[PDB]
Amino acid sequence: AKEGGLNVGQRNTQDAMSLLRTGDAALGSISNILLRMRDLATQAANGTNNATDTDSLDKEYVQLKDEIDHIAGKTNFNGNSFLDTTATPPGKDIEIQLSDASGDTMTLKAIDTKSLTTGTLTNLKDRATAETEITKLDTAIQKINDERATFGSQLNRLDHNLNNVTSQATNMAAAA
Repeated sequence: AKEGGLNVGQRNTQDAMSLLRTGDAALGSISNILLRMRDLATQAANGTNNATDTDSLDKEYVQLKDEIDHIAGKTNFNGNSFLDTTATPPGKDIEIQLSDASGDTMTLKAIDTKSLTTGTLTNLKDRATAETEITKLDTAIQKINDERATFGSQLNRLDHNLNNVTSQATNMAAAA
């Protein structure tokens, strides 16, 4: 159901929780790919690879970059590609009205996953480039960890709202 355009009620909250689980799992896949990319970059920066091995590491690394972009574009809730605000059509925020909470609204914010990950990365075409990729990969791993933390926290918050669960944090926030 809606109330002045805004989405309300238990089933709507469940839908949003489903979007959050989808987003977290997709960002989890992206994080695991970034870890594999970090391993490849570390190997390639090492100094010790010939022409063929340099090429094979670079090929796999670039394939993994493309896989991140694929996941970023394909992930959706009901056709909304919320991990890619640069898509056509762009991912958009999802608004969720909380129940018995004085009209509080949660926004699942759509993000630019590519900008946080592949937009900052290049390739392993040479040893020197591979070395500088490592730092960039560590940065991207941390950014993705924050984005997943956001979705995880929002999921907990919706779970408490939908399931009428009160915790220490609820009791603390009651006065405000």
